[PDB]
Amino acid sequence: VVADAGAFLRHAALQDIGKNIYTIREVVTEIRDKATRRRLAVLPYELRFKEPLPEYVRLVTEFSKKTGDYPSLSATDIQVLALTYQLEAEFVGVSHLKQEPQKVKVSSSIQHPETPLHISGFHLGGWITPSNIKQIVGCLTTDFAMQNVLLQMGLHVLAVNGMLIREARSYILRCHGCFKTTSDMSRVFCSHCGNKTLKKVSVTVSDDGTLHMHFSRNPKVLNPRGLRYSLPTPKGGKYAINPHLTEDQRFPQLRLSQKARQKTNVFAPDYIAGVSPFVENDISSRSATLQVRDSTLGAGRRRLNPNASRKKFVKKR
Amino acid sequence: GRVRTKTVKKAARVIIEKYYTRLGNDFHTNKRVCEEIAIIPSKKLRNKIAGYVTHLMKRIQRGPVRGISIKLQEEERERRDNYVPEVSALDQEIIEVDPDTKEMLKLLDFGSLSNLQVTQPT
Amino acid sequence: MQNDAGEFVDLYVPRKCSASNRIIGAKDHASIQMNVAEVDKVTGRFNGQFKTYAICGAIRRMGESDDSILRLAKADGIVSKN
Amino acid sequence: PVNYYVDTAVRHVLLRQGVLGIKVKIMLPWDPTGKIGPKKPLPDHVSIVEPKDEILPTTPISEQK
Amino acid sequence: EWMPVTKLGRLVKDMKIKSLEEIYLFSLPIKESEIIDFFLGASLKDEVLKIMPVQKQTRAGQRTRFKAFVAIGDYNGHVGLGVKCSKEVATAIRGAIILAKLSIVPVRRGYWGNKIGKPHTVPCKVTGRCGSVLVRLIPAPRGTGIVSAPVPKKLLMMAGIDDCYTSARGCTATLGNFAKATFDAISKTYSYLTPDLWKETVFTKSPYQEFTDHLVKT
Amino acid sequence: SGALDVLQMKEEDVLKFLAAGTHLGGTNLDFQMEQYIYKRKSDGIYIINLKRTWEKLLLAARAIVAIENPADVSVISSRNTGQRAVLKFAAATGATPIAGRFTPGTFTNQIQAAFREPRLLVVTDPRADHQPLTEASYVNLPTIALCNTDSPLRYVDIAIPCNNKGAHSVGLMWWMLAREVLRMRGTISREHPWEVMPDLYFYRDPEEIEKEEQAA
RNA sequence: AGAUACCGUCGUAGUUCCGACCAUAAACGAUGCCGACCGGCGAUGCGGCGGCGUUAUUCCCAUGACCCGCCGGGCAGCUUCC
Ligand SMILES: [Zn+2]
Repeated sequence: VVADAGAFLRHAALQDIGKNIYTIREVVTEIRDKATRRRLAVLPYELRFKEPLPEYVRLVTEFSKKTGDYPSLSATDIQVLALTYQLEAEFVGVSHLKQEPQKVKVSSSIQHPETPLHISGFHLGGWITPSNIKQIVGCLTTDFAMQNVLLQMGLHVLAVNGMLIREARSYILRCHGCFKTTSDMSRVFCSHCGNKTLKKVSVTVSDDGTLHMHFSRNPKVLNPRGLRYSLPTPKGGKYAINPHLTEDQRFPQLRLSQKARQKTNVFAPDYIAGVSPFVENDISSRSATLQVRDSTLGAGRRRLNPNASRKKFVKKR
Repeated sequence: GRVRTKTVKKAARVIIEKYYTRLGNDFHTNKRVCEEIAIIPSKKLRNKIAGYVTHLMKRIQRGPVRGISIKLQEEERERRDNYVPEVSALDQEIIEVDPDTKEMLKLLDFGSLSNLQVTQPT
Repeated sequence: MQNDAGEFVDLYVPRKCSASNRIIGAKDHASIQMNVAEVDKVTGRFNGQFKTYAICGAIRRMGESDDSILRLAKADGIVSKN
Repeated sequence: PVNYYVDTAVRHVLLRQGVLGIKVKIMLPWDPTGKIGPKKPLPDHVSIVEPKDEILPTTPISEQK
Repeated sequence: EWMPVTKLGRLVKDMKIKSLEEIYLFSLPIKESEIIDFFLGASLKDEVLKIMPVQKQTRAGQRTRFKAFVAIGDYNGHVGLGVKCSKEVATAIRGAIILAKLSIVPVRRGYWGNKIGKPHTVPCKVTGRCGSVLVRLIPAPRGTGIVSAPVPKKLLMMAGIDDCYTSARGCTATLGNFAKATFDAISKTYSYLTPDLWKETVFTKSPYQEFTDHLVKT
Repeated sequence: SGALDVLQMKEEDVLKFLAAGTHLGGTNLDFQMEQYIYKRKSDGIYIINLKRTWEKLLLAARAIVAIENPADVSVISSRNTGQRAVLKFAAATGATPIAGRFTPGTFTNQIQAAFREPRLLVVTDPRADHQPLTEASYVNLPTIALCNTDSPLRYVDIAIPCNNKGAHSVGLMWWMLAREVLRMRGTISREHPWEVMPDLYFYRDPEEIEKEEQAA
C-alpha cells in the first residue's frame, strides 16, 4: 500500500484497510500544500519510511523507457515505483509478473481528439446529482505516469476509490514528427524532436496492461494548412517578443504586476470592507502600458492560422 | 531592511575566485583569513564581507553560483560534466520513420539501412 | 590608375566582391574575407592551401551570401554536384 | 573623508563692477605624503592582495635541510 | 606611451602593419585613434567648421552644451569628419578630433584630360547624400581650383583635391548634413568601379591571418 | 562535400540523424532555406535533404581549419539546449566558446574585459542568438549558423540545414562538426571513430541528474 | 450670474414613386492612365488543370460537398536594411 503525494493532495486518508503502508520521505517533504502537512501531523503514524535498493531501481528504469514514461516521470516518482518493487518481491508472488508487455494495437477511430471522452458534465442522461464529486499490497497514485508503469507489470493497486483498479482512461501526447509518446499532458512541445508536433492521444490500459490506443484517424488534425507563414526579424532587447518557437529560448523577463496578476477570492467572507465589488484594474503601472498579458489569456488566437482574414484594426501582443 | 551592497558583494567574490581553498563555512575563520589578504578599512566592512563569503560558501556547497569563476571548481565541474553513460541514445535498434523519409535515402543511395521502421501512416 | 609615363598613380587597389564583382569599400564592415581551406583528395587532411573568398555587405544583408559562397565553391569544386 | 581629502579655498577677487568669488577644491590622492595625499586610504576601497602563485607538489619529497 | 586594446593596434605598433593602406584593403574598422596618429602624425591638420550651442529641454529649464564639427585631413591623401557634442567647448573640439580620426576614408584622385603627372581632380562625377542634401563632385581642368561653397572647400582642400566643380541642392544651410554629404561623396571615389579596376584582385593575406603568431604573444 | 568518398557521408552517420530526428524539419520553411529541403510532406514537416545537410557541414568543416590560432573562433549558444555541446566543443577543439548570455557589445565595445576579437563565428541558432550575428556584421566576421527550415539566413556566411528544436538534434551537430575538423587538422585519422561519445555534448537537463544519480 | 444653446413635446418642407432640372462632397488611397523591371509567404474570390481519399446512402460512371497541389486575373493581408 504505497502512499503518494497525490493521495494527500486529494487527502485520501485511507490508512484503515490497507495496513502495509510504506512510503518515501522525500515525496512528503516536496509537497508545498499546507493541508498535506496538516495531514502529516496526526495520521501517518501507521505507515513506515523506507527506500528501495539500487539493484531494484535500475530494473524499474529498464522497462520504463520500454513503456515510454522515463522522461515523463519525476525523479522522486521513480523511487516510489521501485519502493513497490521490494514490497511485491517480499509479499506477493513474483511468478505472476510480466515485462516488455505488448504492442500498440492502434484502434483508429473517426473520433476527434478534443471530443469529450468521459468528461463528467458533458453528455452526447449523465447529470451531476450532487453526491458524485466524491464518486468521480498495492498503491494509491493519481498520476497516470505512475499508474501506467504499475499495470504493465500486472500490479493491481487501488486509489481513493477503495476498490481495485481495472480501467485506466487518460490521454498522452505522441509526437507526430518523431513518434515519441510522453505521459505528460502539460507540455505542448516535444521532448525528443522539440517541435509543436505533439498531438493528443487517448489510451486505455487494463490491469494486465492491454495497451490499445485510439490514434485519431481524422484529417482535421492531420493537416498542413495553417502551418506556413513568414516570421519577423529576430529581436533582441528588454521588450522584444519572439513568437515562441522553442520550449527554451531565453525570453526577456516580462511579468504582470502583482496588483494585476491576482484575481478575486470572492468565496472568502472577510470581504465587505472597502473597495468596489470587483478587482481594481491596473491602469497605472508599466506592466499595463507595455500590454503584458497572461500566457494563458488569448490562447484561442494562437490556434487561429496566421494567414487569415483578421479584422482591419486588431494587434495581438 | 538589510540589503548588502556592491562593495560588500563585488569584493567578496574576488576572495572566492583567488583563495577558495583556504575558505570554509565558519563566519569566524573566513573573517580571520579575510584580514590576511584583504587590505581593508574598518571592521564593520570586513565583517559584512566575511559574512557574504560565508553565505556564499553555503550557496556553493549546493552548487556553483553565477558570480564565481573558480580554477578549482571548474575542473571539478568538467569532471562532473563528463557524465558518460553506458549506452548513448544514438546506438539503438528500432527508430520509426515516415514513408516520405524512406524515399529520400533510396534516392540518396542509403536505402540499405535496416535499423529503420516504416510505420502505418496516420 | 596609370599616368602618361605609366607610373601607378593610386594609393591602393581596392578588392572586388567575389560574388557580384563590386568594390568592397574601405569603410565596409559587413564585408567578409573567408579563407576556405583545401583538402587532400586522398587523406582528407590540410593542404597548406586555402581559397580566399569575399562577400560584400549588401549581399550579406539580403541573406543570399549562403548560396553565393555555396555556388562559388561549386565553381571551385569544393562543393560536390547535388 | 571629505575632511581629509578635499581642500576648500574661497576668495574675494575685485573688479570694476563688483566682486567675484571663487571656490577651489582639490581632492587629494593616495600614496602617503611625500607632500602628496594622506596616509589612510579610502574607507570604501577594498584592496585585495593580488593572486599569489604557488607551486603544487605531487610526490611526497621531504626537503630536509 | 600607447598600449593598444585591439589586435589591430598591436600590429600597428609592432611594425607588422606596414602602411595605412592594408587596413583599407581588407576594410578593417579602426577603433583606436592613435593608429591615425601613427601613420599620418605631422601630416594632418584639423579645422573647426562650426561651434553651435544646443539646449536640452530639462524639467527645470535648459542647460547649455556645444556641438563641434571638426574636419581633419591629410593634404594629398585622406579626410575625416567628427561631430562631438559636449558641455565644454574645448572638450567638444578634442572629442570631434578623435572622432574624425576614427572616420578616415581614403580618397581616389583622377585626371580631367590626359594623365600627365600626378592626379589632381575627382576620377568621375560622384555624388553624396545626407538628409535632403545632394552634393555632386565633378572633374575639372588642372588649375581651376575648387568651385564650391566654403564648407566643402575645406574637405576638398584637406583631401588633396586641387580642383573640382561642385553642385549642391537642398537645405544646405544645415551644416552637419551639408558637411557629411560632401564627406559622403569623397568617400565614394574609391567605391566606384571604373574600367581601370577590372584587374582581378589577388587577395593577399590579411594581417590577422598573417601575423597571428605575434598576437598569441601579446 | 568535396566529392571525396573520404569526405562522403558514411553509412553509420545517417542513422544518428535519423535517430535524433534532424531529418524532421520545422513547421515553417524559409524560402532562402527552400534550396536545402528534400520535400514537403503532409502536416508541414519539411524533411531536410540530409546529403545537402552533410555537404554544408563540410564547408564549415573547412572554414574553421585555415585559422592558425584555434582560439580565434567564437562559438555561441544563447539558449539552454546547446550549452554542454559548446563548452566541451572547445575542450576538444581549442576554440573560444561563449555559453549562455552573450554580452551585447562583446565584439564592438573595445573597452570591455569581455571584448574579444575572433576571426570566425559559429552560431547555434540564427533566431535565438541573433544578437552575436549583428555584432558579427560589424567586425568583419564570417558566420556559421545551425539553420533549421525556419531560419533566416541574414548575415550568415555558410549555413547548415539541420534541426535544432530538439535537444539531441543540436548536440549531434556539434559532435560531428568537431569530429571532422580534428581529423582535418591531424589527430587520429578517418579509420577510428572518435573516442568522445556524442552523449557528452547532449544537453544535461538537470531534472535528469536526479533521475541518473538515483539509479547510477 | 447670464443663453435666444447642450432638453423634451408636436411638427412644415423633405425623407417615398414617376417626369424634367440642378453637377457639388473629407466624391479619399487626402496617392492620374498605359507598359516594363524589381524580395518573400501563405490564406481568400472566380474560372480552369491534376490527384491518393471521405460522404450524397456507399457501389456503375456521373456530378456536387470537402481535402492536397498548380496556373491566371481580383479584394486584401502579413513580412523585409530592395
Ligand atoms: Zn516529436
